[PDB]
Amino acid sequence: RECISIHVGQAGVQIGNACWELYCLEHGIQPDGQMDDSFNTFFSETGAGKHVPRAVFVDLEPTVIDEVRTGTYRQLFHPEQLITGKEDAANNYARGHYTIGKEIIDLVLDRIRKLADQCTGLQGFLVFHSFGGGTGSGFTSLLMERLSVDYGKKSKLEFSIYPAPQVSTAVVEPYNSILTTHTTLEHSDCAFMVDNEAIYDICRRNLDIERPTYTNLNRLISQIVSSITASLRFDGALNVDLTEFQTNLVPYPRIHFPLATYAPVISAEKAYHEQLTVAEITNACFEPANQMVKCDPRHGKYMACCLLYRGDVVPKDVNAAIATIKTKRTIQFVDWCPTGFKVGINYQPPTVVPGGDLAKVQRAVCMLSNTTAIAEAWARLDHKFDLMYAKRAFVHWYVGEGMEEGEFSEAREDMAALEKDYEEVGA
Amino acid sequence: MREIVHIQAGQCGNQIGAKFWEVISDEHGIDPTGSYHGDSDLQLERINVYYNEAAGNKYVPRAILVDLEPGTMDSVRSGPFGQIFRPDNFVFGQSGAGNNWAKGHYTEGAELVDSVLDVVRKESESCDCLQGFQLTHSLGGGTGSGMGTLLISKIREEYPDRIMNTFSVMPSPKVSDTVVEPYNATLSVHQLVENTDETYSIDNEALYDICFRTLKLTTPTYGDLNHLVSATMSGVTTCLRFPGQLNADLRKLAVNMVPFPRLHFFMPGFAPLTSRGSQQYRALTVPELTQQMFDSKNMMAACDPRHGRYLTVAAIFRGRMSMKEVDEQMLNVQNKNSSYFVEWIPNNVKTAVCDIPPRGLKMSATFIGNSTAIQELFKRISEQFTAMFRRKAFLHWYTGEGMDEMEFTEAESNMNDLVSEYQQYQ
Amino acid sequence: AECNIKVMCRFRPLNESEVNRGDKYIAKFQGEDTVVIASKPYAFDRVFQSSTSQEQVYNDCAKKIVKDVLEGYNGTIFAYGQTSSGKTHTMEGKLHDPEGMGIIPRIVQDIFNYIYSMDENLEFHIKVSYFEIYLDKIRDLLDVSKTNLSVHEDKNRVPYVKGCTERFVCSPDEVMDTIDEGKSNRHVAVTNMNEHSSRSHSIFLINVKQENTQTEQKLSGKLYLVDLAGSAKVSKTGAEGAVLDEAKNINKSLSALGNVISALAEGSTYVPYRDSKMTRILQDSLGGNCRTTIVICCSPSSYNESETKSTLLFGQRAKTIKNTV
Ligand SMILES: Nc1nc2c(ncn2[C@@H]2O[C@H](COP(=O)(O)CP(=O)(O)OP(=O)(O)O)[C@@H](O)[C@H]2O)c(=O)[nH]1
Ligand SMILES: Nc1nc2c(ncn2[C@@H]2O[C@H](COP(=O)(O)OP(=O)(O)OP(=O)(O)O)[C@@H](O)[C@H]2O)c(=O)[nH]1
Ligand SMILES: Nc1ncnc2c1ncn2[C@@H]1O[C@H](COP(=O)(O)OP(=O)(O)OP(=O)(O)O)[C@@H](O)[C@H]1O
Repeated sequence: RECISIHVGQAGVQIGNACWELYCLEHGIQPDGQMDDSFNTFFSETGAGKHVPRAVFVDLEPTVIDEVRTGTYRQLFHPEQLITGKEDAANNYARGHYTIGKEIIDLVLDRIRKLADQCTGLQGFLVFHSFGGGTGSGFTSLLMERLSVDYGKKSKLEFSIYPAPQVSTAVVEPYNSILTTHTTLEHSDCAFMVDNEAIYDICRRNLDIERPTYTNLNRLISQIVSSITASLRFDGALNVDLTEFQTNLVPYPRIHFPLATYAPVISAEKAYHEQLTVAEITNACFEPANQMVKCDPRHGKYMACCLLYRGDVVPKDVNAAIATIKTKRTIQFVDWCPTGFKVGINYQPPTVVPGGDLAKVQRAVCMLSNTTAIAEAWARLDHKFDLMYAKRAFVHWYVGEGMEEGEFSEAREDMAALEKDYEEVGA
Repeated sequence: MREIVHIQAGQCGNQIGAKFWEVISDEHGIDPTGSYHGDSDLQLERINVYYNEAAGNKYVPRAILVDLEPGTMDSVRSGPFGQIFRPDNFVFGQSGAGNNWAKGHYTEGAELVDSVLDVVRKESESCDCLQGFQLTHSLGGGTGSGMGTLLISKIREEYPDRIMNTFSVMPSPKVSDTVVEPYNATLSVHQLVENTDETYSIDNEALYDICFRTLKLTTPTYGDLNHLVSATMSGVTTCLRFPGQLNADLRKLAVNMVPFPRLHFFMPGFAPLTSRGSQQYRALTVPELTQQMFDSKNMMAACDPRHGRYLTVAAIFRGRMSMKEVDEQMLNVQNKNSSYFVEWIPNNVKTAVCDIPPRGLKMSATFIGNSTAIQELFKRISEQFTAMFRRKAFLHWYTGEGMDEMEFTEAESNMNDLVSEYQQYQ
Repeated sequence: AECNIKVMCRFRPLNESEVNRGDKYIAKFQGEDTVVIASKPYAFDRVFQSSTSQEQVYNDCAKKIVKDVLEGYNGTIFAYGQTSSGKTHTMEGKLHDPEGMGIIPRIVQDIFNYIYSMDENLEFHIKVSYFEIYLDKIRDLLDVSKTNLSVHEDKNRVPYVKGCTERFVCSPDEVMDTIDEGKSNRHVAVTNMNEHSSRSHSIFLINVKQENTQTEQKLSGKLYLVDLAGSAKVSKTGAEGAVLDEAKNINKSLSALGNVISALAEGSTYVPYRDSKMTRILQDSLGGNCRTTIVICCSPSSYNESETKSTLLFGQRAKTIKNTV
């Protein structure tokens, strides 16, 4: 029972650097590389008294790889695993997918293949990236296409960062997203999306961080992606493996776009004053402003929901919690799945980083929910894409790489088909 | 790893380039001789991007200086950081251009281009992977406007895939220190618009207005203006020079800033800029920095941005700061001034950040803007060129080097096409 | 004073690479004016089927264009479409075969026949040039020494090329020999989608000057025959290496042409011909005193249906444009 966690782009490598410290603190692994089965999923055992993680950080520019090498987690990671390119993607899907990718995918595929051959209990892969930029779109699509053609049946967990409605970091983000999603629709088994302004607001209103940073944003994301696999890592009363996220949450082979959220989020002084029980966290996770994506769930319906709890929590109280949540009529479930709840529990409680913003909580829950609220976000993305497409804005960079307007039109009509499928299944 | 080739042409070009080398050497902690005495390992981590390693722990810059008189070379060699430059790179002729584009592009340019081409080829071969060619020149005068344009054309022919970046100073009607300056500008813009990928348009009167308004200096010389432009020249190149939470190289900012190949004439800016006596009475927080970035008077161009509309802008910050504050500041900036941003783009703003600010400042930023307001500065130079050209004034010197009036007519048509292109998207 | 730019559409037979894969012939013809693809009508001036011969296509396309360009106006004939659409087979064809020869030798033969039929008093002077685009540089195919050419504005600010070997011709045999030499000097590459893939836009210009000794009347005409490359899909082609660098220039040129066409269709103020030199050369063609003709080639296979639709709607945008003739 293992799974390999690969990272692409500045967002991916920063999330990896922010999360592997949490993993090593959870498993008791010091940064030097030394202190039975709990760490076997993400860390190997190299000879005697030494570990190495099952991960690769790949990026075209070297500005992230050299600082990762010269940081503080130097002796923990393999020196050769940190793959570095030679040229900048420059927020260009075509440049990240075609010119610069082709000279390093030959090494990357061989490296993942040889490090997977020694493994035997690999359940799947999880890829960290961001379609809002160039590297995390182009190189991710390039690798996932030739990984799906080779393995195919093995599971792939996509973790992407998407732009806010009113805020955007780049200017070619809708072009990058609409281009890469045309390939992500068929090869990605399931893809969790995160919005920047939602995760800025979640630490503003609750955690009381007036001036947060990307490290503070990535800490709770690392907590989420560690809590989903905490069931595999540690024993539980009702364990859920990685195949549950494929089987239960993907009712159709192309409708595989769930939203994500977490609870409780609380500062140190507020933790001692607020009580921790299942009821308030269950009410807060379904709260619309508490989600990690700026979408209104009230406008749509929940197609499916998997609750994963951590800490000393009995089954009875969570059963009562989901019962009263079902009787609550503020939310609305679709008629095609009345039994739309999948509850699971792990005994190992959440951990806290020394000096981190998060506080010690006796119990926690992560809520990945499949719903139709993302249809509005996709329609918004297509609407803002069409305004620039009509004027042919930022098209000369793409066509000067090797592409044309044909695959732009195919991306547009594929997004239209996605909207058609979502409005059809939401009826 | 992503090395940069530096080339300097003309009097003002080599002056601002020397100041750029001085300030970045001070930031990296490089002695005037060439030895390293820095405190942070990050300075040495990316010293190879500009400086070549030499014996005795010495570092020599990858700089090319080319001038059509020995006086500029003597001055920059006698400057504070003149000895650090390579003696081999001091290529120069004997006779000056005399403020003639034709002499710089045909007669002496042809004689010196073969001398500089192998030198830039050797410097390109020395590094592992050239990223782009950064150049500094002046549309005014003959030397820069001819020789830098010819050098750009030959390097574009030799490397049609690499980035071509230029920090070009251009004239103004209120301050014009040359009689042949509209002619030189009209001839040089025809070559700049077709060959160069990126272009930062700088105006002297804009820097003078800056030094009057916010610096409040009593005796502003060219040294202050060199330090002013060197700040933005370092701000654009900080992303590849140091790590950052959201890095944006030259190609990364170019892809966001260049929506079409011709509309690549930017409007650089930098802040904070304040007097030494008024530093205590200012809060350096990011909202008061961001308002100064988008202030109309703070830009380094004489054009009024409120009279036009921004095609796209980019803000590269330096120093530890909150990404939420940067995001919400850019949000309210693009929202409250929606009339001054084009509606046919959802987000006209790019953001980047570096984690190591300049010495002596805790936070800083640079603004790079492409807007329709540059059409004013283009059309005033265009009509100034036309008024002199319509009676064939100041052309008997140009005809001596085999230059024809059809070339001037083609340049005028190119200027008309460029200003109409900028007027189309307004 | 005002004349619509004439648009023609052609569908070709299915190729060996398409029939063996099992591509369906989705092209459906409803008369000559309109063509239907998946219940989507598209109206043009004349639609040609797979069975239409080279002579039939030439007589329908460029028969009266010879009269128009000889009268005093300008003529520009050029092709558009995707890869493996048949642009080379339409325009170049088989030079040795009288039946399989394309449009360009037939045009020269018609010009010479008209000159022979016309009386001897009207003196003619024909001069040809042949060049192409590679690495964003204009290569003159008639001389190997030159690697880049410049485009300069004439007296009335019409752009045209300079420095090319303007070969003054008198008989058709030397014209055909020069065309064969240019074709031999043309660079071609082998790909999965096409063997003799034309990886560059080839321009063939014929300046015909004429003067009447009796009336002392002079007339000049620039005849452009431009065979453009097809928009190559990277997934379908499997392009890697120098073919990618060729595709960069090809896609830049066709994207600039499409931007010009969209600007002219929507009625933009500036009409950016300056996006590329390939767009600058056709300034007089698209917005001058020229009676332009454009042919779009479409593959009837279901595999290339998306780019077929893109070419059809591109022709629809191009049809509404009017020139200032
Ligand atoms: N901001 C600065 N501007 C300068 C400086 N020196 C000159 N200039 C301005 O640039 C204008 C023309 O630039 P140059 O001095 O380089 C004339 P150039 O050397 O290219 O030709 P020749 O000297 O005739 O060989 C000039 O009229 C000034 O307005 C300077 O040191 N700093
Ligand atoms: N939430 C979050 N998003 C991030 C973080 N870092 C980067 N991003 C997002 O990533 C997007 C761009 O991704 P990339 O393509 O990898 O950008 P890059 O690494 O600089 O690549 P180049 O500019 O081409 O060199 C930006 O728009 C950001 O919104 C982060 O730390 N947290
Ligand atoms: N209309 C047609 N009728 C018969 N055969 C054709 C036709 N079009 C193409 N072919 C066949 O296809 C072969 C190659 O096609 P061709 O070179 O014309 O393609 P193309 O689409 O013009 O190419 P490119 O995109 O490289 O310019 C020709 O030799 C001929 O065998």
